[PDB]
Amino acid sequence: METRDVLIVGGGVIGCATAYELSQYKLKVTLVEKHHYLAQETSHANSGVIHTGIDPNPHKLTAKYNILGKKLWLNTYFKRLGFPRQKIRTLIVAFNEMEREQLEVLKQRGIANQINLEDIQMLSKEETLKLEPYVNPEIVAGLKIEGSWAIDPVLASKCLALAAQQNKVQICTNTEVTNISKQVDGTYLVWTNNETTPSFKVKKIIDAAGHYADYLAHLAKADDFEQTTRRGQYVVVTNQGELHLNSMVFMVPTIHGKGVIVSPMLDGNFLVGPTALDGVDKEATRYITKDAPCMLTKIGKHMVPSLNINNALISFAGSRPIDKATNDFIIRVAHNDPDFVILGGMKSPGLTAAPAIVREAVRLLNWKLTKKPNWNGKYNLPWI
Ligand SMILES: Cc1cc2nc3c(=O)[nH]c(=O)nc-3n(C[C@H](O)[C@H](O)[C@H](O)COP(=O)(O)OP(=O)(O)OC[C@H]3O[C@@H](n4cnc5c(N)ncnc54)[C@H](O)[C@@H]3O)c2cc1C
Ligand code: NI
Repeated sequence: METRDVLIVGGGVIGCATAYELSQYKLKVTLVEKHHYLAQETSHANSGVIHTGIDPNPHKLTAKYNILGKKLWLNTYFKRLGFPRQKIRTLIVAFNEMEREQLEVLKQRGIANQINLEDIQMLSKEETLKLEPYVNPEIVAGLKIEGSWAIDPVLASKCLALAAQQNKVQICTNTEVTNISKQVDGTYLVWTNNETTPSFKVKKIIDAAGHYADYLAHLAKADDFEQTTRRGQYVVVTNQGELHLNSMVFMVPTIHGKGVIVSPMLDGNFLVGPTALDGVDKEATRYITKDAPCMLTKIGKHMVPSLNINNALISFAGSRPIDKATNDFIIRVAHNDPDFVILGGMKSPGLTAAPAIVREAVRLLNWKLTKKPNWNGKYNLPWI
C-alpha cells in the first residue's frame, strides 16, 4: 500500500494533463488507469479539434474553459510539448435561409466568447466556393473563423503523461479503482482491481474517469450527479483524388449537433462524422455499428459531394459524457466531500479546455503548493 498526496483516477487527456500540471509541485502524486495504455477511451475517439469558441453557449463552463484552455494550449503547452498538430481554420456552412440566420447567431456567440473581429468573416455563396471549391454548391453562405488547430489527442495525452512521469509522477496502468472509502483521519483508502487489501492511502482524489466519473463519486459516497451519453461514430476515407480542403467544414451545430464535419487530417486522409445516438450504456460508448455507415454517407456527401466513402480505412466511435443536471462541464469539489475533486461531464470541448480545466483542478485541492525550482515543463514526443 502506497501513501500519496493525490491519486488521479483516469488516464484520458484530463487525467494526463492533471498529472502534468501537478508534476511541477513538491508532492507525491499517482495516476491510475484501468486499461493497459493511456488515452484508450473518449480521448481516443474525437475529432482532435482545438475549437475557436464560436460554438459554445457563452454562459456555460464549456465556453469559459474553451476560452481559457485554447489560450493555454497555443501560448503555453504548444511551446513546451512536441506532438502532432496543425493550424487549420474553421468553416461552417449554411444550406438555406434558416441555417443562414444561425450563422449570424454563431457570429455573435464568438464575439461574446471574446473572439476578435479580425478572426471572423461571414461569406457569400460565391466567396465560400472560392475558398473551398469542393464544398456543396447548394450551400447559400458560410462563416469562416481563423484560430483553430487540429491535434492528435492520443499523442498529446501521452506526451503529457510522459512529461509528468519525467517529473516524478507515478503512472500505474492496468489499475481499476474498485473501491474508495474515506477515513476518520480524513485520508482515503483505495482498493483497485477488487483486491482484498487497499493499494493506496491518499489525501486527495481527482476524479477524471470520463464515463465513470459519476460511478466513482457514488462509490466514495461523495456526490450523486449522473451522466448520460451521446455516441458518435466516424469514418476515415482516403484516395479522394483531386479533392483538397483548406478548412474544417462543419454543419450548423445549432441544427445538426456539435462537431459534424469533414476535415482533412494530419495523416492526409479525411475525417467524416459523427453520427449521434443518445443514451447508450457506459460499456458501449465506443461500439461501432453496421447502421452508421449509411448515415455517414449522407452527412459527408451533403457537405463535400465529390467524396467517395467507399474508400474507407477505418470506423471508430466515442461518446460524450453529459451531465444530466446541467448539460455542462463539472469542475468542482464534490458536494459532500471537499477532498474529492470532480472533473466530469467532459464532453466537447473538453480537449480544447483541458489545460484550464486541470489548472482549476489543482487550485481546487486547496493547498499551499510548493514548486520545484528545476521543473522540466518540456517534452518532445518522438514521432515520425
Ligand atoms: C465524438 C466526439 C468528438 C469530440 N470532439 C472534440 C473536439 O473536436 N474538440 C474538443 O475540444 N473536444 C472534443 N470532444 C470532447 C473530448 O474528447 C473529451 O472531452 C475528452 O476526451 C474527455 O477526456 P477524459 O480524460 O475526461 O475522458 P476519457 O478519455 O474517457 O478518460 C477517462 C479515463 O478513466 C478510465 N477509468 C474509468 N473508470 C476507471 C476506474 N475505476 N479506474 C481507473 N480508470 C478508470 C477510463 O478507462 C479512461 O481512459 C469530443 C468527444 C466525442 C465523444
Ligand atoms: Ni450573455
